[PDB]
Amino acid sequence: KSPSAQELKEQGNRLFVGRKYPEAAACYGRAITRNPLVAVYYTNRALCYLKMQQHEQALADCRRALELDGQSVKAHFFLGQCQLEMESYDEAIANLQRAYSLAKEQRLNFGDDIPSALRIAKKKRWNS
Amino acid sequence: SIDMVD
Repeated sequence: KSPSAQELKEQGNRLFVGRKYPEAAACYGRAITRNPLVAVYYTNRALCYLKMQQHEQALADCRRALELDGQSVKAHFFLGQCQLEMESYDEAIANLQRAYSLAKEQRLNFGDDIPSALRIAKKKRWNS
Repeated sequence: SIDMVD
């Protein structure tokens, strides 16, 4: 009769991969209604807002996620990406470096994604 | 990739 938070997150994940970003973000919003203390729902929605060029909305969701999970690699990484697109280069680099440190501490492996993002951000700061 | 939902 009613979807669980997990059903809604799964539906949002499918819409995200399907390039339906506003629809995915709304699904994560419905998951948040059901369980508002889960940081992943906010970081997932932040990534949707990034793909929608809605940087202020993405930044707010990263901040919410960080209140719920201060160790979140993705909250720091997406926050850094947000700030990079808003030309806040020093803050972007700090958050990407923090994502690097947290990923190493948590033994996560994203390939060279985080160092590559750092190089991109430093080059953009210099080129601007 | 890190550029993905969880």
